[PDB]
Amino acid sequence: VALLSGKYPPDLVTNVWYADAIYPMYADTEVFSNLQRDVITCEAVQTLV
Amino acid sequence: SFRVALAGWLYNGVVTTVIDDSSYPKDGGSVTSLENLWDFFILALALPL
Amino acid sequence: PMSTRIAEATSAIVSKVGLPPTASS
Repeated sequence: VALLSGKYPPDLVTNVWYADAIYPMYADTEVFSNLQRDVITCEAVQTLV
Repeated sequence: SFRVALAGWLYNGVVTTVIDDSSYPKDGGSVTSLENLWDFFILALALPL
Repeated sequence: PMSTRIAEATSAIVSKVGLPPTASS
């Protein structure tokens, strides 16, 4: 059903749509804090061994 | 804004005058649309002062 | 007057831009 039935907004532009949609989720810090977390994860196993 | 733009010509090194963020188009602008053409017009006439 | 009372009913019946749509709107 999802393959056979799909439509667009009636007059859309596919750069305005994305410059509006992708914008608010690029003020997060979890994508950096996981990089902080992987340091502790990698150093703890070296301290253990 | 017009008289402050004229007064800013004297104090070039201390203060600089720019057009606001909100006077630009939404995101990009899409020449397809009509309102952003007039936005471009207003901006391109305001900028040389 | 009735001239205003009918106009308010016409405005109550007949009620509610050219831009590319965004995900907010």
